[PDB]
Amino acid sequence: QDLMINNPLSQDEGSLWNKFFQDK
Amino acid sequence: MAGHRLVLVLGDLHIPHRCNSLPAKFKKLLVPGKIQHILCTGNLCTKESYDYLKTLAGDVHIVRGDFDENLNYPEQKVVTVGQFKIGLIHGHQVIPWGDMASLALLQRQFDVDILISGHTHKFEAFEHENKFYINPGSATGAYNALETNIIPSFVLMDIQASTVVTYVYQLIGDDVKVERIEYKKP
Repeated sequence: QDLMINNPLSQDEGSLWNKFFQDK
Repeated sequence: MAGHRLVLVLGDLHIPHRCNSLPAKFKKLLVPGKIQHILCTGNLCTKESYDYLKTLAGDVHIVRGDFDENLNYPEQKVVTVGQFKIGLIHGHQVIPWGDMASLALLQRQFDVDILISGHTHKFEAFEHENKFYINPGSATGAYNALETNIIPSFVLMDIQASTVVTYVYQLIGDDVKVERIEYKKP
């Protein structure tokens, strides 16, 4: 479980939060 | 990810007298349009840093640190975010610093689920007597009156329903390490 990817501020492409913010 | 509340928790910056800026790897994470609330433990110590926080979120809460120039900041605050009542104090009032019984009394007096404090420049995130205690550390790695080699850190709370997921960000040289701690209200 890589918390660099899985955190709400992640800048990683694979991040679900990152995906969430992208939608605007 | 809709219906979450993201709360930045940071403090003990000590800009500009001890440090000039947050670390670059932290500023890359701290971007506008993500965080809903900021709970700052104080020791900014000047308006420049306040203005910086306002760029990250509109809703900025600060309590008075021992070194803050702005004597209008309150000594302590209690806020409600989601299901959680959250207390905030800088923590120089607690002697010895971080003292558990002292903090647990503040928790009772404030009547809070989560107590946030600072001053030690050491991160904390732990459960005691079914309440949650946070210290974000110093976001700049500023020295304190006892300690010189401080790891920069800040915290982000992800609040949803009766759970808070607390993320701790630490700068180890110049690589970021993230930890996650979950708390569920009893």
